[PDB]
This record gives sequence, C-alpha cells and structure tokens, in this order.
Amino acid sequence: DNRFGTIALLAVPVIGWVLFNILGPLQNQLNAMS
Amino acid sequence: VEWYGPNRPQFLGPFSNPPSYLKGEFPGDYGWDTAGLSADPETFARYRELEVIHARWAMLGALGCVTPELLQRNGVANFGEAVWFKAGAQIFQEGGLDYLGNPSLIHAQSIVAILLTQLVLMGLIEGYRVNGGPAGEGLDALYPGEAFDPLGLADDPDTFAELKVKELKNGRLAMVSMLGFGVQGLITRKGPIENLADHLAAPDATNFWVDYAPKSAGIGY
Amino acid sequence: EFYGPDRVKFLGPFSGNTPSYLKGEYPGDYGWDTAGLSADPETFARYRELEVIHARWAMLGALGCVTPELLQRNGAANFGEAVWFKAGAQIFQEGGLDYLGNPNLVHAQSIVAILLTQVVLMGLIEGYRVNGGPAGEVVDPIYPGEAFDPLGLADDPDTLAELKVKEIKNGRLAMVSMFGFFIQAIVTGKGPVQNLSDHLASPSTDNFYSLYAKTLA
Amino acid sequence: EFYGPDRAKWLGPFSEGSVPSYLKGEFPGDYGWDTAGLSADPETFARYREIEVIHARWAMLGALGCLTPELLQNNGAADFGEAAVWFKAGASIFNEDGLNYLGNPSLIHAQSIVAVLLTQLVIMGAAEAYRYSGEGPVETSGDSLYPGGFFDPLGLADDPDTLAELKVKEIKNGRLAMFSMFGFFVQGLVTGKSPLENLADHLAEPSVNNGFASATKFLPLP
Ligand code: CHL
Ligand SMILES: CC(/C=C/C=C(C)/C=C/[C@@]12O[C@]1(C)C[C@@H](O)CC2(C)C)=C\C=C\C=C(C)\C=C\C=C(C)\C=C\[C@@]12O[C@]1(C)C[C@@H](O)CC2(C)C
Ligand SMILES: CC1=C[C@H](O)CC(C)(C)[C@H]1/C=C/C(C)=C/C=C/C(C)=C/C=C/C=C(C)/C=C/C=C(C)/C=C/C1=C(C)C[C@H](O)CC1(C)C
Ligand SMILES: CC1=C[C@H](O)CC(C)(C)[C@H]1/C=C/C(C)=C/C=C/C(C)=C/C=C/C=C(C)/C=C/C=C(C)/C=C/C1=C(C)C[C@H](O)CC1(C)C
Ligand SMILES: CC1=C[C@H](O)CC(C)(C)[C@H]1/C=C/C(C)=C\C=C\C(C)=C\C=C\C=C(C)\C=C\C=C(C)\C=C\C1=C(C)C[C@H](O)CC1(C)C
Repeated sequence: DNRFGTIALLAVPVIGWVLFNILGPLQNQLNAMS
Repeated sequence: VEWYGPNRPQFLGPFSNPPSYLKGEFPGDYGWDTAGLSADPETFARYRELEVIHARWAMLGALGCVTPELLQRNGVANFGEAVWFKAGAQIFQEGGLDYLGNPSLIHAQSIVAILLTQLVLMGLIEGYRVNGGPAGEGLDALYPGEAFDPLGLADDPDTFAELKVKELKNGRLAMVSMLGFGVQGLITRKGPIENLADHLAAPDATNFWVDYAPKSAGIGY
Repeated sequence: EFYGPDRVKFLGPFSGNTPSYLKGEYPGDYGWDTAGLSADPETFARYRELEVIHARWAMLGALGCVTPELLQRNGAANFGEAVWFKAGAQIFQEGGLDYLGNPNLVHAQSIVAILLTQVVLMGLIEGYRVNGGPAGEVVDPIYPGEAFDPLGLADDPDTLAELKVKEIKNGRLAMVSMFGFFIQAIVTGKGPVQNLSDHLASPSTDNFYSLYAKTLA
Repeated sequence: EFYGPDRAKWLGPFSEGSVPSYLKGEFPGDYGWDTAGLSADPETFARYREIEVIHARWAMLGALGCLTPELLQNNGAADFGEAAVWFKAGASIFNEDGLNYLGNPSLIHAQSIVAVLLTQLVIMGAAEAYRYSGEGPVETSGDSLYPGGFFDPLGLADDPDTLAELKVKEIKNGRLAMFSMFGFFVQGLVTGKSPLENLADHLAEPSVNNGFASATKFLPLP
C-alpha cells in the first residue's frame, strides 16, 4: 500500500535539507581528491 | 517572382527559413527540406523528377480511384466492386472485367494477357520517356511538352512556370489524398466516398479518433 | 560488354541517359541509379560494399532455404522442420535441433546458447572482416582474396573482372528470389519448393492469381 | 575518450579500419558509425545530427512518460486503469470520465478528444516554428540545436568544458532512450502487455519468458 510511501516521503525534505547545507563543502572533497 | 523567387511562399510561412540549396528556381519550392535529403544537386535533380512523376500518377490515381465508386450511386453504373482496392477481382469476375458493366466493353477475363500487355505497353512508354523516342526525341526529361502538349496551354514561359507550380500543388495534394484512401481502406474497409459519406452523415460519430482510434491497441475492429 | 562506356544497361536500348557518376569500372554496372542515391562518391563506395554483402548473404540464404526442403520432399533426409520459415522452431521441440535429423549431430537444446554463440562468433567474424585478423589483413573490404581464394580462381586479373560480374549478377538474382521467399511464405504458408511444385502441377490454377490475391484485397 | 582521434568507437578494437573520414570526432556521440555513408554530405550530416538530437530528447521524455503512469498505479499511489499502459493510455480522454490526471478528476478531466488535438497543433506548432527558426522570445538562441539560458534555466551548460562532456551525456542517454523506446514499441506489438509487465515475466521465468517464447506468434500459417 502507501504505508511505506508516506514514511519514505519524509526523506525528501531531509535529503534536500542536508544537501542545502553540505553540498558545497562536499564539492570541495571530491575536487581535492580528484 | 511570386512562386519562383527569394520571397516565395514557404511551408512554415512566417517562421519558415529556406535551406541554402533551395532557392525557388524550381516549382513547389516552399523550402521544406529539414531532413536534408536534397543537399546534393544531382540527387536533388533526380528527386524533383520522382516528385512530379509520383505527383502525376497520383492525380490519375485519385480520379481513377473515385470514378467507379462515384458513378455507382450518383450515376448509372454496375461495377462489380466500385471500391478502388477491390478492383482486381473484376478480372476474376464470372464474365471477366467488363468496362462500365457492358458485356462487350473490353470483356477481359485473362490476368495473364492484361498483365503481359501492360508490361509491353508501359515498358515502351517508360523506355521512350527516358531515351527520347519518336514522340519527342530531344525534349526536356521532366517537362517534355511538344507532342505531349497538344492544346498548347503553356506556350508562354511566364504562364508555363506558374502552371508548373499548379501541377505540383494539385499533384502533391493528390499524393497525400491517395495515402488517405489507403490508410482508411485498411483502418475501415470502405471506398473513400463511403468514408466521406460517414463523415457527412455524422462528422462526430465517425472521426477515427473514436470509430477505430481506441481500436489500434489491446483490441481492434 | 560489362565494363566501360559501352557496357550493357538495365533499360537496354531505351536506357539513353545514364547517371554521370555511374560509369563503368565496377562490376554489375547497368546504369541504374534513377533515384540518384549514389551521387556522392563516398556513399557510392559504401552502397557498393552493402550490395555485395547483402548479395553474398542472399546466395547463402537462397541455397540454405531450399536444400532442407528439397531433401525432405525428395526422401534424401528427414528434418524436424524443412520449411525455412519454421526451421527456427526446431529448437522448441522434444529433441532440440538435430542436423539432418540425426540425433548425433549438433543436438542443440538451448536457444540462448545458440544466440550467445552466434553473437560472439559473428561479432568477431564481422570485426575481422572490417579490421583484419586471423584470416588476413584488410586490403579490399569486399574482395580480400588470399586466404579467401585458396583455389585461385581469380589469380588472373581478366578472369577476376568477369568473375566479379558473375557474383553480383548471381547475387542480385539471389536477393530478388530471397525477397520472393519472404513474400511467398506470407501469402502462401507453404514452403517455396512446395510452391514451385504446385505451379508445375497446375500453373493455370495454382499461381498468385486464381488464388490468394483477392484474399489480400 | 569521447572527442578527438582517440575517441571510443562503435566496433571497439575492430573499428580502427572502419570509421568514416567525415566522422573526425568533432560532435557529441561520434563513435564513427556511418556504414551506409548517409552523413557523407556535410549538409546532410548536419541536418541528421539535428534530427538525432530531437528524436533523442522526445524519446528521453517518452521513456518516463510511458512508464510513469503504470509505475504510480503499481507503486500503490494514484490510479489509472488503462491509462497505466502507455500504448492504451490514448483513449483515457475518449473514455467518457475526464482523462483527469494522477487519478484526480479535479484536474484536466479532459473528455473532448478534438479539444486536446486542435490545441496541440496550435501550441506545439508555434514552439516548433521557433525551434525551426531562432526567435526573439528566446533569451539565448545561439545555435538552434543548443539554445542556452532561455532553455538552460539552471545554467548547468554555462561551463564550456562541462557542456561538451554534458552534450555527450545528453545524446548517449538519448540514444539509450531511443533504443528502449523502439523496444517498448516492438515489445507491445508482440507481447501486448505493459513494458513493466514484460519485465515481470522475465523476472519470473527468465529462461522461459523471453522474446523467443512468442517467436512463432506471427507464423504465416496457411
Ligand atoms: C537473420 C534473419 C532471420 C530471419 C529473416 C528470421 C525469420 C524468422 N525466424 Mg528466426 N529469423 C532470422 C534469424 C534467426 N532466427 C533464430 C532463431 C529463431 C527461432 C528460435 C525461431 C525463429 C523463427 C522465425 C520465424 C518467426 C515466425 C514466422 O514464421 O514469421 C513469418 C515471417 C516471415 C514469413 C518473413 C520473415 C522475414 C522478413 C523479411 C523479416 C525482415 C527482414 C529481416 C529482419 C532482416 C534483418 C535481420 C537481422 C536484423 C538479423 C521467421 C520467419 C520462429 C519460427 O521459425 O517458428 C516457426 C522461431 O521459433 N528464429 C536465430 C538464432 C537465434 C537467428 C539468427 O540469425
Ligand atoms: C549483438 C548484441 C549485443 C552486443 C553487445 C556488445 C556489442 C557489448 C557491449 C560492450 O561495448 C560495451 C557496451 C562496453 C565494451 O567495453 C565491452 C562490450 C561488451 C563490447 C545483442 C543481441 C541480442 C539479440 C537478441 C537477444 C535477440 C532476440 C530475438 C528474438 C527473441 C526474436 C524472436 C522473434 O523473432 C522471432 C525469432 C520470430 C518473430 O516472428 C517473433 C519474435 C518474437 C520477434
Ligand atoms: C538499383 C537501384 C537504383 C536506384 O537507386 C533505385 C533503387 C530501386 C533504390 C535501387 C534498387 C535497389 C534494390 C532492388 C534493392 C533490393 C534489395 C533486396 C531485395 C535485398 C535482399 C536481401 C536478402 C538477403 C540478404 C537474404 C538473406 C537470407 C538469409 C540470411 C537466410 C537465412 C536462413 C536460412 C538459409 C534458412 C533458415 O531456415 C532460416 C534462416 C536462418 C533465416
Ligand atoms: C548510426 C547509423 C549508421 C549507418 O550508416 C546507418 C544506420 C544504421 C541507419 C544509422 C543508425 C540509425 C539508428 C540506430 C536509428 C534509430 C532511430 C530510433 C529507434 C529512434 C527512436 C525514436 C523514439 C522516440 C522519438 C519516442 C517517442 C515517444 C514519444 C514522443 C511519447 C510517447 C508517449 C508517452 C511519453 C506516454 C503515453 O502514455 C503514450 C505516448 C504519448 C505514446
Ligand atoms: C518531400 C519530403 C520533405 C522532407 O524532406 C521529409 C520527407 C519525408 C523526406 C519528404 C516527405 C514526403 C511526404 C511528407 C509525403 C509523401 C506522401 C505520398 C502518399 C506520396 C504518394 C504517392 C502515391 C502515388 C503516386 C499513387 C499512385 C496510384 C496509382 C497511379 C493508381 C491507383 C489505382 C486506380 C487509379 C484505380 C484502381 O482501382 C486501383 C489503383 C490501380 C491502385
């Protein structure tokens, strides 16, 4: 059913938020080790 | 310069942008070669010949495909099957293919002879069309004129050029029309006129978009 | 007769005008490019290679689609499916595919393995035909010779010229006949050899006319 | 790797001897594959190159478009009925009850097939006319095949070096979509079921459920 759907939908704001505050510094990581 | 010129009509009209090789020097040059199949001048010359011949045959085809079906109702006619597609069985009829239903008219019941004669007849005609036989030996290939222009309608260059545009536009219209007859004959086994009659009787109860549209997948007529 | 400006033409005497690029110097040149598809010399070269490869495959196919049917109806051998448009179904049977009907020949049972082995073997073979390999280096992409002419039937250049014509001529006839095999099979579910026997039995009644045709509408 | 004389080719190690001279490796997705010599003419090559990109993007949209509806209904979200099957979701509007959307009648609820049809010709025809001829509305027209800012809203193509690599990724994802779109078609005309359903059959009995299972389907039986 949708039980797993609704719960998984909680990840989208979380994943989007983590990136909004980590993407930039992450890009420094793979660029340094490139 | 109307049809033959840089300011000629085009297939997209306003937004239409003409290709470099297409310059309007030839009739029907609405600047439609987005695929790029005529970039070669020699190929383009050959394609123009094919276009007119495919156009001319279709014009004869459109009239020949509609005459038996039309005369069948609007006039007096007893064709075995007025439909253009079901015209081969006319020779397979009991008394053979009878022109206009007349037992004396042609009255051919030999597929071998009618097919063999056509190969002899059309074989010379197409052969003469290419090597320039007696009915015009050194004329233009695509536009011979001369003996093939008995009435001499296009005897003036200016007029002839415009008539050429008309020949293609009527011909190009005919070519798409033949396509319609075929696709519809497949989707609906009826003569083009019978299909038209359905659209006349009900232009909203026949639109393929219903009559057969949801009948091309999953399930069909 | 088959080369140069005096070469024979596809339309015979009525040929008259011929494509300027379509001169002699190549086998099977009858001056037929009315569609003007080989105006570009680069494309003409490619089309020449495609024709001879389609032709060589057709010759193999024409002989390969008739022999099992001939042998079956001549009593020479008993196959699972003699007709070509059904021989593929042999892999979906109790005994798989047995060459010449002998259970101790090939005896294939898995269509995948047949497909997998063909992909690997044909892939390498076609790669060798376009980049050289174990059989030889590439000089002519369509006429390698050397390891592919062990008998030396084309050692003399004059015989090589006339022989190339024979291949394209025989090849073209194979392509037309193999195209017939495709259509005859759809219109007549009978095999092509069976069709030939029926036409010989009663040509007036057994032909594309007086049968089918009207059904094709 | 994807540009220059040492780019990846279509015949791998056997391609060195079969790469058309014109294919020098100057455009995205050049694996040197013109066996028919169709793109030998410079102009014809350019016109085709444009077609290839357009056919690709349409396909890339087509892939998700053909799988999204059936996926959602199966995912346990929304409902579609025949609308799930991409090859049968062409009567949903003709199916009385509004075409709707994500199974919500409060949406398009389209029923007039003649409506969507006409509007389509008008709306797309324009967007195609601009695409056919660069137009002012477009803020960044430059090359017709690759309009920038106006269409490059996120400006991911702003970096020139990335644009090359990114253009190669565009055509390659596009060609994969085109190949799969041709698959969805044939798969349907033969199996007559959903592409996702087809996948379910292969996942069920991979050795039994495959293309050769329906090989005898169109036997020219007398
Ligand atoms: C290379 C060309 C080739 C062609 C033309 C065919 C044709 C056919 N195979 Mg087949 N096969 C081919 C190669 C191969 N097959 C198989 C394995 C099988 C199996 C296991 C089966 C078939 C079957 C069939 C038939 C399907 C049903 C039927 O009667 O269709 C009617 C179709 C026709 C009468 C005309 C078909 C030819 C048409 C012109 C096709 C279009 C041209 C080609 C696509 C050319 C390009 C080929 C390239 C892409 C490889 C059919 C005639 C089935 C069969 O025979 O069951 C009765 C079947 O079960 N094939 C393998 C090994 C994996 C092949 C390897 O090359
Ligand atoms: C050639 C091929 C695959 C080639 C793979 C290649 C090149 C490899 C890719 C790589 O390059 C990469 C990406 C990266 C490189 O570093 C390494 C390699 C590994 C080299 C697939 C063929 C795969 C071909 C397959 C599986 C075809 C199956 C056909 C079927 C089932 C036909 C069935 C029927 O046709 C019948 C028989 C009768 C009809 O009437 C009915 C139906 C049902 C249509
Ligand atoms: C010249 C000209 C000029 C201008 O340009 C115009 C035009 C017209 C264009 C041109 C022309 C063209 C043409 C004619 C074409 C044709 C083609 C073909 C038909 C091919 C075939 C082709 C064909 C082919 C290859 C074939 C092949 C075959 C094969 C492989 C087979 C196989 C098999 C066998 C054995 C048996 C089994 O059981 C089955 C199988 C397994 C299946
Ligand atoms: C390179 C080479 C070289 C040599 O020389 C020669 C040769 C070989 C020829 C070449 C090759 C080529 C090729 C490969 C081609 C291919 C193509 C394709 C397949 C395309 C697709 C294509 C495809 C496509 C576009 C697709 C499209 C789609 C679309 C739009 C849409 C759809 C849909 C959707 C979403 C959903 C719904 O529900 C339904 C519909 C509505 C239906
Ligand atoms: C130009 C271009 C441009 C860009 O580039 C793109 C592209 C694509 C490449 C291109 C396009 C094209 C299009 C769009 C379309 C086409 C159409 C058609 C349909 C034609 C026809 C065509 C068609 C035709 C000729 C037809 C013909 C027919 C005939 C003679 C005959 C008929 C008939 C008759 C009387 C009656 C009887 O009972 C039957 C029959 C015997 C059957």
